[PDB]
Amino acid sequence: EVQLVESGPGLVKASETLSLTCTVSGYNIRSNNWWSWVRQPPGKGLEWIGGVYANSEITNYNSSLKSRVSISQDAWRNKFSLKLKSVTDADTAVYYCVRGPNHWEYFDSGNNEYFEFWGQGALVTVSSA
Amino acid sequence: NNNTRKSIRIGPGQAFYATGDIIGDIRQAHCNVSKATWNETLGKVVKQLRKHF
Amino acid sequence: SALTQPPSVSGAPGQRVTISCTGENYHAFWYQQFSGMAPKLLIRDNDKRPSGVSDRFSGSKSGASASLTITGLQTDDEADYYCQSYDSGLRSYIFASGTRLTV
Ligand SMILES: *[C@@H]1O[C@H](CO)[C@@H](O[C@@H]2O[C@H](CO)[C@@H](O[C@@H]3O[C@H](CO[C@H]4O[C@H](CO)[C@@H](O)[C@H](O)[C@@H]4O)[C@@H](O)[C@H](O[C@H]4O[C@H](CO)[C@@H](O)[C@H](O)[C@@H]4O[C@H]4O[C@H](CO)[C@@H](O)[C@H](O)[C@@H]4O[C@H]4O[C@H](CO)[C@@H](O)[C@H](O)[C@@H]4O)[C@@H]3O)[C@H](O)[C@H]2NC(C)=O)[C@H](O)[C@H]1NC(C)=O
Ligand SMILES: *[C@@H]1O[C@H](CO)[C@@H](O[C@@H]2O[C@H](CO)[C@@H](O[C@@H]3O[C@H](CO)[C@@H](O)[C@H](O[C@H]4O[C@H](CO)[C@@H](O)[C@H](O)[C@@H]4O)[C@@H]3O)[C@H](O)[C@H]2NC(C)=O)[C@H](O)[C@H]1NC(C)=O
Ligand SMILES: *[C@@H]1O[C@H](CO)[C@@H](O)[C@H](O)[C@H]1NC(C)=O
Ligand SMILES: *[C@@H]1O[C@H](CO)[C@@H](O)[C@H](O)[C@H]1NC(C)=O
Repeated sequence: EVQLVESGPGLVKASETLSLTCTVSGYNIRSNNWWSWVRQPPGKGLEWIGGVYANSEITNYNSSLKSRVSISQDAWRNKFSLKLKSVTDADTAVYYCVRGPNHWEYFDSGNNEYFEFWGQGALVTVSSA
Repeated sequence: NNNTRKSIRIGPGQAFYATGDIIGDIRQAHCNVSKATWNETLGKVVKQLRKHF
Repeated sequence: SALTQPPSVSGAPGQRVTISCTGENYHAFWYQQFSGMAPKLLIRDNDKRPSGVSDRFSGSKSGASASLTITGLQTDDEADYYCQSYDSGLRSYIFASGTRLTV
């Protein structure tokens, strides 16, 4: 029963880090599933970043762009907390946050973790002007 | 489950090793058993124990 | 390595059309996307159709490709469609670009 509401700065300027937090509602932030992000720049596909694995310190990233990000997971408030480092104007997109498949034992699905709950999506455009 | 240690301090030189967070979801703790084995083995107990009853 | 999809499709209503993907040894997942609306998972676990989606969708995996069929095309299905799957590029889900249904 997840309903992910997100809210970022609204308009970031170039070479300044932006941050978004996806408020989780109707569901705890401890269910053995991956808590991850994704972006959809107009045109190219649903480029993905990585997740946090509900409240551990364990992560995987998107080497397809690089290892800039350092996402955290602060619970007890149901925050989700992305952080993007060293942004240029090429990073503009619309950002979605999504959880995993809710495994039973910590890693049941070897490597599937398909993205099944896309909450709302939020967009931020990065520019010097 | 997969818990975490937190080190309270309760005096000069005394650390109390309390639990921190539970990482994951609360499944139960269990110990299975075979079932064809436990049925056979319980069937060897009755054959021997009939010798006294 | 990376996957690739036909850029576009077309077909009149009341039709049986399949959207096909390239290729691995893993499964594949299909996502729809309305214009201006957040994407939603539509087919997972090659067939294993989730709850709340139309029964008119049905996936299947071939020797090295997977395609999903749809019966009775309707205007509300003009959305894009994405082929999603992992690869052994060491990491990094390598789902291809989508194809938009045109009626
Ligand atoms: C001691 O003995 C006991 C038993 O005697 C041992 O415990 C057994 O352990 C088994 C494996 O560890 C376990 O099997 C699992 O059962 C799960 C139970 O599901 C519950 O919910 C469903 C509702 O959907 C009920 O119908 C069911 O009765 C249960 O109440 C299953 O959910 C598991 O199946 C999943 O994994 C298998 C294999 O991976 C898949 O074939 C299957 O389709 C399921 O796949 C889902 O989960 C994977 C995990 O990542 C996803 O990748 C996948 O996409 C699916 O996820 C979606 O679908 C599920 C719904 O199925 C949904 O919830 C999820 O959010 C996603 O949408 C698995 O089969 C036995 O149940 C368990 N027995 C008991 C009694 O607990 C114990 O291990 C023994 N001791 C030791 C030390 O070993
Ligand atoms: C049982 O209840 C207790 C409270 O009665 C609860 O303890 C709370 O734990 C959380 C998380 O451990 C604490 O939240 C902290 O809040 C402070 C101030 O808001 C932050 O500075 C902390 O964050 C730091 O660390 C994060 C990770 O590096 C950073 O993201 C962050 O920027 C900070 O560096 C943290 O969020 C909270 O303070 C306590 N409660 C009290 C009263 O102090 C506990 O979690 C409950 N049990 C369980 C199992 O949750
Ligand atoms: C117990 O666990 C061992 C671990 O390898 C496994 O080989 C064995 O089949 C298990 N037996 C039962 C009855 O659970
Ligand atoms: C298994 O247990 C049942 C329980 O009464 C018993 O009747 C049956 O004989 C057992 N099986 C064998 C092979 O002894």
